[PDB]
Amino acid sequence: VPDYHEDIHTYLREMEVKCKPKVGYMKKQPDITNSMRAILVDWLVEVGEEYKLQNETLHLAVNYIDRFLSSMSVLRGKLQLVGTAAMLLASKFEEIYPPEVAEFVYITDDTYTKKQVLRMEHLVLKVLTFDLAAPTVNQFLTQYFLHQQPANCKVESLAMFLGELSLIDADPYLKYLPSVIAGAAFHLALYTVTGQSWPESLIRKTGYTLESLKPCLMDLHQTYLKAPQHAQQSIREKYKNSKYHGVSLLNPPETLNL
Amino acid sequence: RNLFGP
Amino acid sequence: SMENFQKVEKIGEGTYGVVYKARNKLTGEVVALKKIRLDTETEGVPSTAIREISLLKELNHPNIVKLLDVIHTENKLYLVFEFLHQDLKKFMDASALTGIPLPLIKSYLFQLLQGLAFCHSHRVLHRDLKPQNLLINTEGAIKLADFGLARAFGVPVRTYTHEVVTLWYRAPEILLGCKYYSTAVDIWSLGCIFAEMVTRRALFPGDSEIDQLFRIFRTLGTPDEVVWPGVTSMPDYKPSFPKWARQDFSKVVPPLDEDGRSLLSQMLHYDPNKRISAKAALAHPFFQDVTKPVPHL
Repeated sequence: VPDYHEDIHTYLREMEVKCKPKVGYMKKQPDITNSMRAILVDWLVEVGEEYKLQNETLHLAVNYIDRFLSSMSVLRGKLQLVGTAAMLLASKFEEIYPPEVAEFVYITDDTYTKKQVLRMEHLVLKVLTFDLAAPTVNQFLTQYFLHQQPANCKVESLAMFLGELSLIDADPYLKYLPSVIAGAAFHLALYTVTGQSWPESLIRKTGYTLESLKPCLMDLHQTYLKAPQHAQQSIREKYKNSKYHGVSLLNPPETLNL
Repeated sequence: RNLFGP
Repeated sequence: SMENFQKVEKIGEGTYGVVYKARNKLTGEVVALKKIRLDTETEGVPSTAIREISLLKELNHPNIVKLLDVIHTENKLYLVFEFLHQDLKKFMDASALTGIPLPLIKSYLFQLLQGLAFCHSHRVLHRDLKPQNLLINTEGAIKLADFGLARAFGVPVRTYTHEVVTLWYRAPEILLGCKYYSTAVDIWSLGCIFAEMVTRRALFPGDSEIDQLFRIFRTLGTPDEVVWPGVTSMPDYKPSFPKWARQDFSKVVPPLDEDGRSLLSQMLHYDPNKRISAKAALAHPFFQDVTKPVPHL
């Protein structure tokens, strides 16, 4: 509905800057690291598969976690409780049928109690001051997809795949805004599947060029090439499915020619 | 699955 | 906290609570407090309230009811809203003899459309527009209220909740079980409300889904591939549906003028992709002479 498409994209560009986490929060976290963060987000991918949640739900939860951890120190033994609550809030915000609280307690193999999850939901809401409607990589890609000619499912699914992978690794992806990770992912997907590139209509829309996308693109291409050897594998497993046209089984390009 | 806990 | 608020009286009642009118002992501001009971061992903060608060904090607009504060205790959740005297319904009930002066109708619709274009511009679907959810104050403003059925949408939309919009104001594409629906469903509702403020009675008072569809068809015509490409392939379209001829719009809302009729027909267009947007409706010649009259009471 192009009547509001430009108003919406402009508003989300404003909000991604306000909802952005602190880039260097991991350093100030005494008891957790990027690796542990990586384990958690990889687990949230699994949960999202067990319960058939939207990809948008995963993205939002990660946003919430990163924002929560930008101001609250957490013990390692409580990281999964923050994560659990964030996924519950994300599900309540985004899902037609969110999973019930008992199901979230159960997926932590009773590491936590229902009361703990519920109390951690409140604190998370408090720390985020109820500002849950955050922009995601997902929300931007979906707009960028309207610019394919013609639409290509494989491109769409490989872009999502790539975007998902960027959730796992706070270094370096925390540096980049959702709209920029989306740009890199879309271009990478398109190049890989069709050899086309970041289209001119998206330059006009976003103001981004391949030049401005280069830094994120360079990281993302390395991530895509190293993906079979990454310690976390739930996203590759996921995208081997038919729902996603098996795009994790596609071969990444050895060079991007930039 | 339990994560960072015992 | 609540220490600064002095309850004055009960106003209404929502789904997980009751609304009170209350005053701020320190500033003097009057407000509406919408309490939300949480407890524990429950399912936590209801998802409606999650959506209401998060979306409403992003909608600051003179025709959207303002969320002033959230008081979020261990035990309860208080939503503090700006106070508005009345709702559009309890007001048409009071405007029988004197219907609603066209000017006032025009001012209201125009304000409503401004509020709604802001929502759509900030990717929010209201999804429950109907006269009890439109508040009015003593200065002639009207405002969208109750965002507990709202949702943040995406571009393009996914498939969202099917069970949506109070029946009488529900759009055909939802009745016919379409995979996707969007901003047009709010426009359908406003158009129903437009016609309502005029005739002073619901336009399509159906008692079931199929009754609702059939009432719409007898007013606007049974839609075909011509008027609405895709219709006959929609999930709940039945080839058995009676084929009623479209009526002249002058007969749908006889008191309406050419411009009114024009705008209403664009709000009640079948094909959502062609139904007018709120934004485009602001520029309709129906509003050429518009003003913000204070309610004649």
